This record gives sequence, C-alpha cells and structure tokens, in this order.
Amino acid sequence: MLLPDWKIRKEILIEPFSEESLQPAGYDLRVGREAFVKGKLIDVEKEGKVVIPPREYALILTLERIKLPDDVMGDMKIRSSLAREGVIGSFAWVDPGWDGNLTLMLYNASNEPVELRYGERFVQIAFIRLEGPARNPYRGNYQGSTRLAFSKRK
Amino acid sequence: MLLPDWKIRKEILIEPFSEESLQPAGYDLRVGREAFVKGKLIDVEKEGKVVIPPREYALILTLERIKLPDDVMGDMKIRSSLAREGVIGSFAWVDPGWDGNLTLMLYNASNEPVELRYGERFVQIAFIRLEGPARNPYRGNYQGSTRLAFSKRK
Amino acid sequence: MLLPDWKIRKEILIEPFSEESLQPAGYDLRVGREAFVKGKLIDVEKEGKVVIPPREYALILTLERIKLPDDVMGDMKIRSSLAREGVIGSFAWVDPGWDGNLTLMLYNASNEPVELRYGERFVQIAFIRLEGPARNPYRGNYQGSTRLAFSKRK
Repeated sequence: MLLPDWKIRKEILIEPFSEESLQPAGYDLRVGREAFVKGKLIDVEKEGKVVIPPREYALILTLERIKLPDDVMGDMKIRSSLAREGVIGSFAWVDPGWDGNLTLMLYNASNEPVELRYGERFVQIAFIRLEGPARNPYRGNYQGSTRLAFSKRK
Repeated sequence: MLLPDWKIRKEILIEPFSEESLQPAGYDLRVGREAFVKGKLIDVEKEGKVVIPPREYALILTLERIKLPDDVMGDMKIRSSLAREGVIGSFAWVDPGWDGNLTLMLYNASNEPVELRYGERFVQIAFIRLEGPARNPYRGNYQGSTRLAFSKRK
Repeated sequence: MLLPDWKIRKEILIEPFSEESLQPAGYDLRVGREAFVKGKLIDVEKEGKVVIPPREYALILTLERIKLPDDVMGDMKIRSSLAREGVIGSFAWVDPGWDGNLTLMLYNASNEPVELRYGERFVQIAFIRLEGPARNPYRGNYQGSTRLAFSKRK
C-alpha cells in the first residue's frame, strides 16, 4: 500500500529533505557527495557533479540519508528524464528498517556522457507499506551506510 | 495495494484498450507510433516496427494513452520475453494522476537486433493504489504527452 | 500491500526454501542449475557457477520454484551488491498464480566478469498482494517452467 506525497513527509526520515524532490507518490533522491566512475571514487560535492561516461555505469551515493520504518519498502526507479537520456538504473530493494544514504547504480547506455549535478534529483523512491512490520527489519551489512558502499558479496 | 486485472478495466483509462494486453495484475502496454533509435525519430506506425540495434537503446512511445487516478501508481516492467531476449527496460514511475502516452526506454543489451511490431506488447504496467490520493497528483512537464517526450532536464 | 518476511513463509511456495534468503520484505532467489551465457546453455549445477562476461547478459534459472497465490504479484530486484558490481537486472512481473522457476536476465554492465555460485542469492523478489484475486491468474506459456525458458515471442 503506497505512501502518497503527504504520507511521505510524515512517515519517512529524509535528510536532507527537499520540497522539490517530493513527488505525488515518491521522493526524488538527489545526487550526493560520492560517486564511483571508472574505478575511481569521485568527490561529487567537490567536483560539483558526476559524469557517467558513455556506456559506463556509476555508483552514486544519495545525498539523502533515508530511514525506513519497519513496515515500509523503498521502491526505486530512475527519474523519467534520465531514462529518456539512455540511463538505466539497477536498484535493489530499500529494505524495511533501512537507515542510510543509498548507493545507486546508474548505467549510461547512451553514447553521450550523462552528467548530474551534486544535489540533482535522479532516482524517485516510492514507499510500499508492508502488511505489518517485518519480523526482522533490515540488519544487513550496508545498514547505516553514509558512504558509497561497494559490494560486500565476495 | 495492487489492482487485479478486473480492477484495471474499471479503474485505469487505457486508450486504446486491448483485451490481449490485460494481464492478471497488469496491462501489456504496446509499441506505439513513435520511437527514437540512434538519434533518429521513427514513425513506428509507418515503418510497422521499431528495430532496437544490438547494444543500443530505443525510446518507444506507448500506443496506449494511460490516465492514472490520483491514488494509483504505474509500476512498469519489461515483458518477460523481451528480458529473455536481452532487453533491459529503464522505466520511471508512472506518477499518480499521469495522463498520456508513455515514453519508454528499452536497452537491447544483446548482440542481436530486437524488433517490435507497431502495437506489439512490450511493457507490463501494474497499478499500485496509494494509501490515499496524492496531495499533488502529477503535474510535471511530461503530463498530457501524446508524443515521444525527451529529457527536459537540461 | 507488501508481504513482510513472516507472511512470506506462510504465504509463498518457495522450493527449496532457504532461511538465509528470507529478507525483511522479500526473498533472495538463488542461482539455479541452468544459465544461458553467450549463446550457450550452462549447467550451473555442474559448473558450480555462472560467469557473466563483461558487458554481456545471462539468463539465469532460479534455484527456487516459486508459486504465487492468485492475489500476489512477484516484484523482483537485483541484490544490492550485484547492482554495486555493475549488474543490471531486467526482470518481468512474476504474475499472480505463477508457478515455476524464474528465468532471470542479469546484464553485467561492468568491465569485470561477474561470477555467481550455484545457489548464490542474486535477486530479491518481493510480494505485493492484489486488492483481490486476479480474475485470470497467470496462464501464460511460461507457466510451470522448471527450466530456462527463452523468449516465446516470435
């Protein structure tokens, strides 16, 4: 059961929260201070921007630290306009009880560099309420992340 | 809370509506009259088809004009079979209150051209009810689009 | 309306079920015995693994046979860590009433091979309840699939 815009203000910790980011049933997460492009970490705050080269993917830290209640799933989709620019998001579930800045994979499938300003809206997260609190809210190894978090699989 | 097939007929404006497109909990949007492949706009109605070249993406206008109620989110996924053909969709949220034909990004990640007939089913949109109407239903710059709509970000 | 972890045990047929796969609001489907990489079928059980070459996609059979009730939609997302590794999932809806092992497209958008063990968690499926049973629960040509199922579109 999806949180409308007005329930998102009341019911999702979004820091820092941006009014222009609030969408009818979701929130435009913004480009944060960290990215990972071509094997290199980017200070997107310093550089002012992340540039996703043609046919490369970036890992982009959300500016927003997102804290989910134990009964809410974060469902993320690329901003339409980045899709229209050839960018594919590869997003995971934002598990109930998640707390942290999100590390987001965007793949520039186009032949043109795709540039995002620091603090630019790029992923709309929507919020699905669970039928009741998750028995085991998120306690995975990315919890509390405030930095670009790479794969811990290996 | 997801609309089953029977609630989709009653509760989503789908024009033109196709019975073969109605799925158990979603609707197979079909390939419309416009596409954008390799920097060029395609009259998919005229050509009869869009061909997504190996390792390229296309912007495909939906044949269907979709109008969402203010309490329903459009949640889009590639048809399974296009996924099985190497095609990746990059879809945005279809925001509550959306009205228009959808511009959809499909990336042919395969090495074989992926061809879609005009009017062929290619994206199943599912419909999530919001907990209550969005306070600010969709009023973004793509509203009412009846044509391939490119990125307005810049 | 999303099934929390505890409702997934009670309300989704998952065979074989793995406790480490159960997530706060979803289940980590695991890499099954079949894959399709570079035009070739892989016995992932025999090989012990599937290797997705740089910039290629694989079709991966889920280890789990998943049976959905007629009022539940399967909503699939890549494991976060595979996203962080440059992998893009292209998933369809898991339609209500689905019964079978899922054929999943993962695209390695990275320049490094992405390897998955047989039985390794790779896609978290979440379960959205429909507002009521689908009138026509899934009866498509992939129903009952227990093998990698390719595109039947043509």
